[PDB]
Amino acid sequence: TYLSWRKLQLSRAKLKASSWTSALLSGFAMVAMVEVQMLIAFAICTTLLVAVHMLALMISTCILPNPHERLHWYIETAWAFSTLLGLILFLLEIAILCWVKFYDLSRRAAWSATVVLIPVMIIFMAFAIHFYRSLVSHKYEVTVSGIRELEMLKEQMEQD
Amino acid sequence: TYLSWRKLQLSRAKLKASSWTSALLSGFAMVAMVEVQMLIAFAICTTLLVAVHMLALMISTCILPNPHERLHWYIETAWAFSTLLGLILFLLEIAILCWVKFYDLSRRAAWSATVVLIPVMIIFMAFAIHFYRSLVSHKYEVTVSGIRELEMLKEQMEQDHLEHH
Amino acid sequence: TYLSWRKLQLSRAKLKASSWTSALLSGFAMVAMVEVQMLIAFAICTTLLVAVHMLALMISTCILPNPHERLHWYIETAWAFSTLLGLILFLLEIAILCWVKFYDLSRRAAWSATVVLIPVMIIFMAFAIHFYRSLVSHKYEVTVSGIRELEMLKEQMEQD
Amino acid sequence: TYLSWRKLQLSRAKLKASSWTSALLSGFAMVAMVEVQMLIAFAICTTLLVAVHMLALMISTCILPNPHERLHWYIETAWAFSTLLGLILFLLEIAILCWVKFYDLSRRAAWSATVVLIPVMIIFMAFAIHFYRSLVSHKYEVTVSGIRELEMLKEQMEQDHLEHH
Amino acid sequence: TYLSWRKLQLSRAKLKASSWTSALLSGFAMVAMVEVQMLIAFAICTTLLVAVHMLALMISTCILPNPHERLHWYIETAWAFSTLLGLILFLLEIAILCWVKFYDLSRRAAWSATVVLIPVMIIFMAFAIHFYRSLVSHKYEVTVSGIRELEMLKEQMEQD
Amino acid sequence: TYLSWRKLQLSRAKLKASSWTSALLSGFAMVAMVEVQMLIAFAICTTLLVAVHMLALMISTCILPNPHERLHWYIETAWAFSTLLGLILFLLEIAILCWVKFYDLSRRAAWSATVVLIPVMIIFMAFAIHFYRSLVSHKYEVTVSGIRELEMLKEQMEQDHLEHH
Ligand SMILES: [Ca+2]
Ligand SMILES: [Zn+2]
Ligand SMILES: [Zn+2]
Ligand SMILES: [Zn+2]
Repeated sequence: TYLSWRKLQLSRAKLKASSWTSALLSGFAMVAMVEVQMLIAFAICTTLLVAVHMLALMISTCILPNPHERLHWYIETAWAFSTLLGLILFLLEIAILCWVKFYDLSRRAAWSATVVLIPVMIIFMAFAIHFYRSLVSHKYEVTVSGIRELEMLKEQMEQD
Repeated sequence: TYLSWRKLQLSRAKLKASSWTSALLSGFAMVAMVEVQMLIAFAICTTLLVAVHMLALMISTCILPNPHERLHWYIETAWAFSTLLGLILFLLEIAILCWVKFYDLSRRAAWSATVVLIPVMIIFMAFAIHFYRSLVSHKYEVTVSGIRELEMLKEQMEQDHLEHH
Repeated sequence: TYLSWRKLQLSRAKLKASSWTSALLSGFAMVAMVEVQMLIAFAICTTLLVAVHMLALMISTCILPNPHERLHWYIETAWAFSTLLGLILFLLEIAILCWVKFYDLSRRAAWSATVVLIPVMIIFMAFAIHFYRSLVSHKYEVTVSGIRELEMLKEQMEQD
Repeated sequence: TYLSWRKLQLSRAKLKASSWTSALLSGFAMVAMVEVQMLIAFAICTTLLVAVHMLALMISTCILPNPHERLHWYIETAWAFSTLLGLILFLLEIAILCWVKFYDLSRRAAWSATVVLIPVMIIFMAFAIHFYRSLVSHKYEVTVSGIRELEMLKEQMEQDHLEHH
Repeated sequence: TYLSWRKLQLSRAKLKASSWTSALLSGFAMVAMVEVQMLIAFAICTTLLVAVHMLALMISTCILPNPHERLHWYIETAWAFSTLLGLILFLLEIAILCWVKFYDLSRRAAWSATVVLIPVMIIFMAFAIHFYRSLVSHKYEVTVSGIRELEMLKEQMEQD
Repeated sequence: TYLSWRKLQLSRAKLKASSWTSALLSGFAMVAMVEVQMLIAFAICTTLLVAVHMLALMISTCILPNPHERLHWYIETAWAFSTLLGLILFLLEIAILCWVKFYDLSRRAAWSATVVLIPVMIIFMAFAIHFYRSLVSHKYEVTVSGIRELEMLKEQMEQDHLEHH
């Protein structure tokens, strides 16, 4: 009873927070584009960021009406993946904006900013990979896949 | 009990999230329009986006007071459809904006962006179609359904009144 | 018990969502006016939109402290009516803004936009009428009024 | 039990909605002022609107920790009054803005707008009056009420301390 | 049980509302500064306002993990004090902004606005004093301090 | 029961407030950057502020699905640290902005502002240090902790599968 209650309250706080950030990010970004008015990058990025988020939101329109377990994990992962694509894209977007503001003014600063992004982009890229790998395949293989990837790490910290 | 409780908490998280995003998207889009100040597209899109979203919001003004099951599913669906059209229109809106910001500067970028949207637009359009199809069909079933509930309400006042003497 | 609990939680989600959208719409609209700076229309519209919403909000200041049934339905309908007037006015406002942005630039587009609004404005106008008719009169007459309006529709779908 | 529970959930939805709108209106109005950049009016209004709303917010900082009944009703009323003044000031603020945007361009529109407001302003002013009247009256009752509660708190520590030995 | 439940739900509505307003005020103010671009005042004010609020927010990062009673009242008061400093600073900020907008245009209006602020600033200053006095010292002294300050008032209303 | 309930409601209010402020700060800062349009500082700050906050948000995407205790504390801490860095970066961001708005106009004000920040920055930095120190240490403990939980999950499917015949 406590488990089913906790699971349902988690889907409910996830719903409220998903719609929340998806809409606020999407909006703040659209406004960021009209306020300033590699450029193919800026356009595909803004546009992709808003589309990916609208996807997540719709996944919040449809999880509400809806064995059941396998379908709910596929939808859940599709939501989490669309959302993560949204955070990455929002980051890429701020990179491209430092770029666009600084292009004709200071190249050093712009390049510095887009660069400091790489390690975080790595962590982000990493997780996007786990959710994608989780989407096509079934829980087991990815569960073991995960144990392998973690165990190979257990060997590194000890050596040091 | 757990089922009726979960259903009610789902209409309640759906209410709070619906009003939320409808107002934030609508407001943000209107502001996006005034800030820049093929064009017939931009106007019809902004205006349609805001009208469709206000429709969703009102569906949150009226689900609150509310056999009942068929009528509540129709209304819920009118909400999901208004909401989804709003998402589509918002996406369309950001496309036309890349278009408008980039028109005289770089045609390549705008067209590239407007193109990469197509797979997502496909999924969105698909669902818009299913929801539309659910509405047109029960236009019959529901109207009646609503009559039966309103009648029962007219009858519940008649009984409640017969006891006052 | 479940009924009184559901009614109270509905007044509580309605409170939180009312204040939410009333304030966000009002604000977004005020900002839309200062950012651009038939015109009598634009002014009466912005001004009416913010006033109607502030009304709704105050109805959320006063439902909190408060047979009881008849008074709570009159207040509820006053809130719902002020709120609906707010959504319509927000729509009229975006019409007038396409108008104001496009006036000297492209008349075709502006007129097209204010026009596509009419069927939705019909549905909106319709509901504004039900709430107003509910405000002056008592539940019964409007309940029957509603059955009549719906039954006369039942005859149309069959013929086709 | 249901009554005390409902009362507490009402102070809790009132808290969350108060802070909500106070911050959004205040912020949005400040931004409305800097974006345009009879005038004495515009300044006193923006500044009063933001001060009155910050008052409401603080009343949400202090209701959280809190015979008790009289003091809690006074504070609740100080909140409702600060809140209502904020709504009035926001309305006044949008009027002065139609005024300021339209001044040199079209006098007719601004005056028309500032006029249609009058019935709504009447209702708002009315309530502002009732709440003000509730405050001035119990300035006496409550101060004492607060003393009695603070004393009882001083006494509850004295008893709680008498047992430590 | 009802008491511990109410206390916990109060810390929970305080958390959600604190983060809410702290972030919205901070943001609206930063944006107010870049949109316009005694001045030492404007800078120290904007900067202080955002710092004080970020403090409150972090106090919402740390109250979540955490006799216990004395520590929770010191943290609670630190949060309430940072928050109050934030509201005052937001007000001072709007004063300084009327100032900055009106300086070269109408001195009368600017001075009028910063002036109408004083009585409210008094109430604000008053409360900031109670929370500061509560931070350094223990509950008792401040509790009695409070009874004294209130009782000396009881004598004034009667005379009139 | 009350303890597990309180812990779960704390992760739930922390989730809702985390996503809340992360998105509002990030969006507001990006907009602050485009509106003005030593400089290497401004860019790295805006970009770092938005990246760190998106990190926090994602930590709200992943706490939802989730011995367990050690792994949940590590993740919670990664969240608190990403969140705190975000607050620091936002403060740094408003400093560099006073700097940038005031550079050619009044040097005195900008420097005064950037200076008064130092005590607050001290407290923030301090906590950033404690959280960082909690992370680096358990890099060992947790990875293993996670393995043990994932294994147990691999084992729970194996048992659940052994019964299907
Ligand atoms: Ca601008
Ligand atoms: Zn009779
Ligand atoms: Zn003793
Ligand atoms: Zn087998």
